[PDB]
Amino acid sequence: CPLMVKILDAVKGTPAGSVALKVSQKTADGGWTQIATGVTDATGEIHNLITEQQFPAGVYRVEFDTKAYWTNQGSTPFHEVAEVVFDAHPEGHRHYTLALLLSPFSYTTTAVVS
Amino acid sequence: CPLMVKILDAVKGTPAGSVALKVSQKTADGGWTQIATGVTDATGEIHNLITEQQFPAGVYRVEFDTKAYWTNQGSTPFHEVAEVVFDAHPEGHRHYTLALLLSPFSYTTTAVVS
Amino acid sequence: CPLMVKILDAVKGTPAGSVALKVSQKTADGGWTQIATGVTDATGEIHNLITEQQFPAGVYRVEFDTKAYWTNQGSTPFHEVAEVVFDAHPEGHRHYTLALLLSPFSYTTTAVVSS
Amino acid sequence: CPLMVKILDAVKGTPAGSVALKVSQKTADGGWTQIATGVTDATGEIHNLITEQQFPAGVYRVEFDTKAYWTNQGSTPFHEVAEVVFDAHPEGHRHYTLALLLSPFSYTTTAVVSS
Ligand SMILES: O=C(O)C(F)(F)C(F)(F)C(F)(F)C(F)(F)C(F)(F)C(F)(F)C(F)(F)F
Ligand SMILES: O=C(O)C(F)(F)C(F)(F)C(F)(F)C(F)(F)C(F)(F)C(F)(F)C(F)(F)F
Repeated sequence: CPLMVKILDAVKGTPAGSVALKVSQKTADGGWTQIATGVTDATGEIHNLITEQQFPAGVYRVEFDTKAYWTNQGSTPFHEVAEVVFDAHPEGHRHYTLALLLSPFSYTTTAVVS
Repeated sequence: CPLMVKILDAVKGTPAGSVALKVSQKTADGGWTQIATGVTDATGEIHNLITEQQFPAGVYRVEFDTKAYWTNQGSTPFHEVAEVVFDAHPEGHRHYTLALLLSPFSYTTTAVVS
Repeated sequence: CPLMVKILDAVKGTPAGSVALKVSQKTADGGWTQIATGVTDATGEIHNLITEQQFPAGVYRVEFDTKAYWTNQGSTPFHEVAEVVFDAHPEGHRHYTLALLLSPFSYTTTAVVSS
Repeated sequence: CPLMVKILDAVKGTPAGSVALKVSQKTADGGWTQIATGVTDATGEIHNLITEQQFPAGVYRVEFDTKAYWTNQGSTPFHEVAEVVFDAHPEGHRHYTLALLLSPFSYTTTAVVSS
């Protein structure tokens, strides 16, 4: 699996479970095609989110529904959504992990690329 | 000024100068329309980005062109853009500061709401 | 002032008010001497934390009492304290802003250094 | 394995390998006893840093040598060290992961605590 996520909750010190997300692929005319959806497990991960065949070189957008997460936690969040947008070059079996650390009024995101 | 930004560079320990951004407003039909552009000064700020009259209650998107910033620093960035999306004045009019801390493969966003 | 702090609360989206801190200087023998204490105002800052006379080149430690901040906010925090340790004026005199973004189980710190 | 670390490099998008760190345990007299030292592997982790037997309830300090990490990357860093200080098993045994995201002038640190 070439695309992994890891979401953490900075208030509770746990992974962020049951966060919905959407993966979209940029098209030649600059629009977006949705190619996958998923919900994190209790470890803040989505196993087998997409296949290598579904992940050619191109720009991708991962939309995390953080507002619903915080609302369900009982906190009022600032952000309507958290989007991560990046150009992927998966040649050579290159894999991407998107890490996201959530607080109600902040988030940190980073990427680990191997 | 009801909407302020503050962008810092975590590689250099300075504000991030000359970062381009675009402000869009969510439309009634669920789309977006661009209402302002700007470029940070050497303190990482944009004075008079929009007026209070341009900033009524509703959802806004600020698109920060972090890829161009890092390219112009001679670094290779991960993200195509950094987007911050939020509902403004949902319980009354306030002032918003969007803070953004940039590294080539990571960013931290937070908001200070008056 | 040559050493400024800015503390923000990532749960509430406000500055972190009434955070206590201590500034110390590393001694020739490897110990620490306290040179200042302070408590942030409602903007998350401490005006006139130290003077230039108190800030010769060397290693300094700023200890932020984040555990008491969260305990008073009514949250249960992870860290006992948050410490920022840096060599000041290594290549000549500079001014320093230490920014700190607090959550109960996380913090981010960065520095803005200018000539 | 009750204490794990995970260090990432925010400039390169890789784990931070070969980071030296020290683990100290606070003593009743308010001092610190060093109980372990380690170096991260190429995944930014240290396997078998300490045993459950070495990790009773109490306050611990993990000192990460971030300055040497950046100095060897050829970068110029701000912080002299990054220290993480926390009270362990305050309400019963848990497992602790200390995560650290490094940039030359910033770091973010969070904890994941199991049950
Ligand atoms: O331990 C792991 O392997 C992990 F879960 F991926 C993680 F590194 F801890 C992480 F959560 F991704 C993370 F890096 F810590 C982070 F994403 F939370 C971060 F990098 F943003 C922060 F800054 F918090 F460390
Ligand atoms: O108040 C300011 O003008 C400021 F100093 F620029 C700042 F907003 F505090 C900041 F340092 F930029 C910041 F917000 F703290 C940040 F962006 F750096 C951050 F939020 F990312 C971090 F977490 F580092 F504090």
